[PDB]
Amino acid sequence: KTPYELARERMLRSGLTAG
Amino acid sequence: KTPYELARERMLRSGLTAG
Amino acid sequence: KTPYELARERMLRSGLTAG
Amino acid sequence: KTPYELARERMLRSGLTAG
Amino acid sequence: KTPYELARERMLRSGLTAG
Amino acid sequence: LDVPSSSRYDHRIRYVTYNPADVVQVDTVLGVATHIMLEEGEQYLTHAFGDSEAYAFARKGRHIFIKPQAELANTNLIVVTDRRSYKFRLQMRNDRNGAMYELAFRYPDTQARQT
Amino acid sequence: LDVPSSSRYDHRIRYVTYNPADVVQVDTVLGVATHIMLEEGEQYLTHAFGDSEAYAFARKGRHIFIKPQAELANTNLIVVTDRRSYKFRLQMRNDRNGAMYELAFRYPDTQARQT
Amino acid sequence: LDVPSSSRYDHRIRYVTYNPADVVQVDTVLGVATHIMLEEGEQYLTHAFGDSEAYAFARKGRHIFIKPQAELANTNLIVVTDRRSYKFRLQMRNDRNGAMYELAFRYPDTQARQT
Amino acid sequence: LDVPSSSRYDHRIRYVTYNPADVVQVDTVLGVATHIMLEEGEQYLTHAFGDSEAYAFARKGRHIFIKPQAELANTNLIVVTDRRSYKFRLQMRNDRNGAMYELAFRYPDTQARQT
Repeated sequence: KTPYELARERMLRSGLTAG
Repeated sequence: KTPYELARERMLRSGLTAG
Repeated sequence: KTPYELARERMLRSGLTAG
Repeated sequence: KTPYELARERMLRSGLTAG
Repeated sequence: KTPYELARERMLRSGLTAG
Repeated sequence: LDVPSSSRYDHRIRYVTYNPADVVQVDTVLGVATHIMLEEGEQYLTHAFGDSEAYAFARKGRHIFIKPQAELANTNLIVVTDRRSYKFRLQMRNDRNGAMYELAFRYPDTQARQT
Repeated sequence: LDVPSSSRYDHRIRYVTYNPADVVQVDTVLGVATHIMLEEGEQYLTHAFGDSEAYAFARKGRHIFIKPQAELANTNLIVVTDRRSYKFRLQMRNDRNGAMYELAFRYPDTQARQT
Repeated sequence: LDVPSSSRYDHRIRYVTYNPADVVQVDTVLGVATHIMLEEGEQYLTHAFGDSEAYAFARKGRHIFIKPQAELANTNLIVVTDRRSYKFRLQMRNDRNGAMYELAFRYPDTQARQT
Repeated sequence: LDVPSSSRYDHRIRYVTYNPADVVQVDTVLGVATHIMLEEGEQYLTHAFGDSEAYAFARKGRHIFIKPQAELANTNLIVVTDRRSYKFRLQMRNDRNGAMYELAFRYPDTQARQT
């Protein structure tokens, strides 16, 4: 799990607005 | 489970509008 | 977990205003 | 725990007014 | 845990006003 | 396929002329949100994705934001309003270059109706 | 890409002229909060990040604070208001130098409307 | 960077002239609380730290106290009010010397408005 | 640093002249309570320790008692009121000699205002 892969997964998961 | 197969299953499962 | 790494994680976690 | 050490800890712990 | 280290941690933890 | 035309200042702001018999090619890269903005006073009825799970849709009035939330997110979006129906061809870009930050429509039908 | 112009006193206070067909390059370093301040009386409608989880957004009226909360936080922010829509290109800086503490806009469109 | 100027009696009481295009260098040592005191009748809206967890913020009207609560607490504080916005550069000092017990502002803009 | 001047009867009762641009050196020994007494009719707003856990604070109107509750209790106290703000430098003494039982202020600013 390289930092780039973790960033890519975070980009996939996150919504448009938090909360 | 190649990424293309996962995409194909996701295309099958998903509805027209989410929520 | 060097102190610099701990500081970096704390910077990531903390919000803009506490409480 | 010599009596002087116990006294020193008691001085540290106690508040300004009891109750 | 030398007394100086304990004092340093206490300085970090404590708030501005107690209670 | 309408391929939107970029601005002269930034290539991330693109303009397309609405044509009811044509679809719009939207190039969505990973991790950006595209601002799709409808006509003033246009009332949004319904939309429909090819994948509800590939893309994220948020709307506030006439402001529509989309964002790819899955790998290989090649679908279409058909957002229908009171006046017209918009058909987009959302095709995810693999190298995260050439993003589109805002899509803006030029309606010649309303200008013709004014003419 | 609008790259904001620094002040003459401190390089942490930057000024940019609002242009509706261009985006603003915001260099966010780790552990600082950037003050983005909109026009007076401008009503905020909605915003949209590339990553809701990479950046922290706080707003109080027309005062907008953002802060990177994750590694490699390269996204975009599109905060839309009653009058205009702002498009930022938040690009995290890796060496924690050259921060931006405040971004301030110069609107030539309202000055032209006054003219 | 405004570096505040010490008093002639004690070096722990420092004075700085407010400048809207510059930030203030605050040297916070471990285990002291710094008194930052705003203008009379100035209404505090919001603030934003680089780290909410590195520093402790307490406010009572126009009196603002901060105190480092973590190691390597290098952030910024942007406290915004009705009249102006203050930008501080809180940089923790490692040897616990040269503390700042009170920061007091001299506003030349209000004096100019009176002039 | 204002170092308070002892009485002629007992060295445990000390007097200091209030100066807004200077701090007061308070030598707190273990196990004694120091009586700090503010001006008549002065309304206490807020205070702030360097360590809330090193010292114990009790107030009843204008009477303020402090007492060290931990080892190596070197902090500062900034008690702010309606009229002025007092800044003390509480430095714990290691040999439990030369205590201060009461600190009393002489205000020359109010006498000057009367003059």
